[PDB]
Amino acid sequence: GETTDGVYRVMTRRLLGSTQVGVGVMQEGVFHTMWHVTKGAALRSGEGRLDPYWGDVKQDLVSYCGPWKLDAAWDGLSEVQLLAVPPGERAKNIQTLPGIFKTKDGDIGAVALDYPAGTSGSPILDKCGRVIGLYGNGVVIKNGSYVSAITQGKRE
Amino acid sequence: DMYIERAGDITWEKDAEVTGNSPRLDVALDESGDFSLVE
Ligand SMILES: COc1cncc(-c2ccccc2C(=O)Nc2cnn(C)c2)c1
Repeated sequence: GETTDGVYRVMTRRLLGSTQVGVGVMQEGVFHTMWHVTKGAALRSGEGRLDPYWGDVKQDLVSYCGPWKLDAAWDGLSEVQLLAVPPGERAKNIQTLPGIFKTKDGDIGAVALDYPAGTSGSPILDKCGRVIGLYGNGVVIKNGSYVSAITQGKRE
Repeated sequence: DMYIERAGDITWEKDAEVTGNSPRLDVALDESGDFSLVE
């Protein structure tokens, strides 16, 4: 199927019509998405099959066809862009200054942008276009809006 | 059954819409990969 680098929609035909369950990143022949999008199931790309290669429910990440390739990190200072791919809508870049999730094991960047759940897996980019993490795993604040972590894997 | 469809190139866009705030939140991450607010 298609193995060109870029952002992709993750669709399903199990429910009514064609439904977008999430988004992913194809880089160096490896497809990267969030675990809650596919639950580790195999994917189709045209007539080709993509098999899971690595995954972890606690990190909420999964890679297909090879190991996790994305290793860029938020510098902790600069604005970033969420390349939002909402269901039935065109890919759109939204620039924001990340906040921070403070945890017992360290700080993580966080993006306060609200999108449908089917947008999970959209990449967050630095000024050089490098993917510093994926959007879609976070928390609901007092306001009712979602604040997502900048979730990044480890390039082994 | 799940399938993928290309949606675009991964590039930084100059003069993109700038929005969203930068909240500092104390959070906890459980074994199931769910974040929760600590207060
Ligand atoms: C329908 O109302 C919502 C309620 N809660 C969250 C969302 C949401 C919004 C933006 C991006 C991702 C999500 C989301 O569902 N994230 C997620 C993380 N782990 N799981 C299992 C689901 C939506």
